[PDB]
Amino acid sequence: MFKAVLFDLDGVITDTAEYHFRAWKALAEEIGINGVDRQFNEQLKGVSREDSLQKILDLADKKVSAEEFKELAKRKNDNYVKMIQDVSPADVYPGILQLLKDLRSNKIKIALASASKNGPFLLERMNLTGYFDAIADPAEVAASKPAPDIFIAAAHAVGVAPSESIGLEDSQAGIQAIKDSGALPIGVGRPEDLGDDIVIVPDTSHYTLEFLKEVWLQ
Ligand SMILES: O=P(O)(O)OC[C@H]1O[C@@H](O)[C@H](O)[C@@H](O)[C@@H]1O
Ligand SMILES: [Mg+2]
Ligand SMILES: [Mg+2]
Repeated sequence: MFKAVLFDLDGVITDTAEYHFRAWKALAEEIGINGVDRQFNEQLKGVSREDSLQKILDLADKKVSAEEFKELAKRKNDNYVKMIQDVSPADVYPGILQLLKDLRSNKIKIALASASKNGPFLLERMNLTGYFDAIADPAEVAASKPAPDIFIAAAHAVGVAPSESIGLEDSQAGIQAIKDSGALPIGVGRPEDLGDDIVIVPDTSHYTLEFLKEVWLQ
């Protein structure tokens, strides 16, 4: 049986992937880049704040000063932080709270593997911090998603091998990070976006301990 579950946050625990998208789009448009639509944004999910800005700039072949780059990333984060102030426990995605209770029941470790620096604030907003055995700090890993390091670190933090862990993720970058860590990915979203080669569910109600069950056993 698997011994840990490694959770992405944005788009898995709650609908904050939508907020990051709206904030990145607004920022891109402020600098004249209009190509951040939902399809492009699939490239930004699970990517770090600086990496995301760089992808947006690269899409446009745009160069900015180092001072401007720093201000832009800060500008987007300040906007996103305002956007998330009223997130509450009512915003937890369906299935998630029960999954956390069911896992703790069954002595299965729970770790956060979010690229977001705002993750601990969000778990507090949703009254979920007490479910987590560890939160992997994304500032502490040398490489961000799609590198596997955050997932490896999360598994480590709870004393469980990545090979004995399931990783939940809504993004292309994150699914790749889970594959490369040795953990078993179960994505949430559209196969059109996330692939036909792993188990993908349409929404988080599917993330039951029974199903993780089911998938692990094969
Ligand atoms: O800017 P933050 O909060 O540190 O978030 C970094 C990243 O966190 C990830 O969880 C999101 O999928 C990305 O969209 C986001 O860019
Ligand atoms: Mg995500
Ligand atoms: Mg605690």
